[PDB]
Amino acid sequence: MSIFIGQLIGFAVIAFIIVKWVVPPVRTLMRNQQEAVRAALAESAEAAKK
Amino acid sequence: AEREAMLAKTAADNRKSAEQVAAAQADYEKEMAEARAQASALRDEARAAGRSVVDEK
Repeated sequence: MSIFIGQLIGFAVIAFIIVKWVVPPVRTLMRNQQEAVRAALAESAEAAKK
Repeated sequence: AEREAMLAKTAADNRKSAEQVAAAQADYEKEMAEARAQASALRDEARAAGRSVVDEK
């Protein structure tokens, strides 16, 4: 099962790289879209009140 | 589709609020001017009638 250990270490490296580099930008994109839709909802409510 | 409709209707409603307030003061000024003109007509006709009465007398 030595190859199993090697491929597990490879997957650990891949996951570390993902969490370090890729996850933050995609999280930022999701947050930006969520904030945009929330702001659109708030602005629509404000416009109706106005 | 619902979100796009919400955005378009919100923009249209902001424009409509602006246009409605604008028409609000427009009609307010128009009717105030109408009332002032009617008051001026009242005064002018009263003055003319008094002038005719005094001239005849």
